[PDB]
Amino acid sequence: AEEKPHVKPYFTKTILDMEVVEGSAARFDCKVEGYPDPEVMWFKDDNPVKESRHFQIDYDEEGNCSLTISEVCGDDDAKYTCKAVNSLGEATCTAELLVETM
Repeated sequence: AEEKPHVKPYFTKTILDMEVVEGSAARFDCKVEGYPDPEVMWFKDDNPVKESRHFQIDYDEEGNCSLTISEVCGDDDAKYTCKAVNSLGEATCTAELLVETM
C-alpha cells in the first residue's frame, strides 16, 4: 500500500475580496491541499474566529474551506484570513469584506 507524499500546505483556490450589503449573508471560500492534512483556522483582523450562529465555518475532506457570515453588520467590515498548517509549513490567504451601507 502506498501513502501520500508529505507536502506543505498550499491553496489551489484562495478567498476573494467581497462587498456585501449590510444585513445580507457573505461567504469566503478557498481550497487547501497538503499532507499531513493541515489544520485550519480563520481570523478577523488577525483575531481568531470562533464558530457561532454568526460565523459558520466548514472544512471538508477534500480541503474545501469556508466562512459564512449570516447577517453582515458593521462589525464584520474587516480583513479575513484563512490559515492552514501541517508539520511541513503553513499557507494563508487574506481578503477584505466591505460592508455596504446604502
